Amino acid sequence: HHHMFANISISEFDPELAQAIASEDERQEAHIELIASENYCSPAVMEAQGSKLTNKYAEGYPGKRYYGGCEFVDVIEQMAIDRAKELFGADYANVQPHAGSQANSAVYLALLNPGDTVLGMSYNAVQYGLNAETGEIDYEEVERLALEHKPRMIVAGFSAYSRVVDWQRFRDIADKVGAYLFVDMAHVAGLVAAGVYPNPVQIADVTTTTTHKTLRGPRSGLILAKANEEIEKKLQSAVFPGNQGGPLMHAIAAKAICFKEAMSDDFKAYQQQVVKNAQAMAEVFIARGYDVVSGGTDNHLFLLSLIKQDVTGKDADAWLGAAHITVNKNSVPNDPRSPFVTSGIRIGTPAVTTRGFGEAEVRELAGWIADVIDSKGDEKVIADVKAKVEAVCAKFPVYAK
Repeated sequence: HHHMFANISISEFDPELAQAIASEDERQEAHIELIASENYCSPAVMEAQGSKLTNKYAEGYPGKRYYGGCEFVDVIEQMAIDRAKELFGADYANVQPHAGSQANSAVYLALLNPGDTVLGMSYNAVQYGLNAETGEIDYEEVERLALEHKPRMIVAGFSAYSRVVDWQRFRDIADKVGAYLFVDMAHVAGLVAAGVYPNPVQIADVTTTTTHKTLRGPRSGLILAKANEEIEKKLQSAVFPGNQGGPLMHAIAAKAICFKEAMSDDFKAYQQQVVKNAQAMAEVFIARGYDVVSGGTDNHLFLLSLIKQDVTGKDADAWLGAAHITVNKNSVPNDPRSPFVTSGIRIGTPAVTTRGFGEAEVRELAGWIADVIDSKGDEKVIADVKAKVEAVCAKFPVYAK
């Protein structure tokens, strides 16, 4: 004899782990998290990840699997695909990528060859960048580079860009040289899904995204594309068997949940407060004598510049983290400090907006941040900001007990 499965929780079986899980959750409850790529996903999303779908091995694609018995995981994968399509108005969707990496990689695997040329931002790679003049994209510097290098793929997609990416300008630049236009909207996808930000899905030939971050789903990857018989065939094969074995059906059910969520009016209202909270904070920092790259934001993040303050990005990271405010050091256009030191921080409001922070809460939070950095990380300043932070976090819990 050996035991059968009962209803044995992690607490009853593994108190060492259950204590560590609990410390993390309280740390998460008692910390303001302003890392632009971070969110808290719903109890329903977590329920799908916790489902018994982890027990199905479904090697392949729906209706054309390798092993049988996939009558209902076919419906679940197809539901996620169709919801993805309806959400972003795509004609193709692959919901099997385990992560954003596995989705981006499969785009390159399906569209490029040994030593092709790619034009992207900081295989034969060529860079393009931001006119520090504008703090925005130098579309003429992208223009001339494609004509001069004739890449087979221009890549558009950014992790610290606070303005609207001109997807259409990128399209005709990639049409003049015949390149592929591949867009990674991982950071703005939630904003795109609610309609608060222009949609590259119909423009580019292939668009990928994380399902977490602004999309507020599970940690996973997704691929979309405009209709294209030959391309759709490649993306299929590059995912599986090019990069992956079987999909994680429980994360695929979690994707379907989150896509349905992102279709809601409540989700549009959430993304609209996400934007107004970021705009609010940028106004406070400007009014407090700070610089914001490109002068403000149109989305959920911005870069706070620290040059005028003579503080490094690493230093400001640590001080704020010690006050239970969480950011990351980020380099600014033409940053005169090294990439491991930087002259800025990246601040995003998706997470604080999710636990119900409004404009009044984030304007104060920005004041507390400016209090810490101005003081050059003074201990008494950090002590007071920590206590203020821990109390507003208690007043705005993420998940309801």
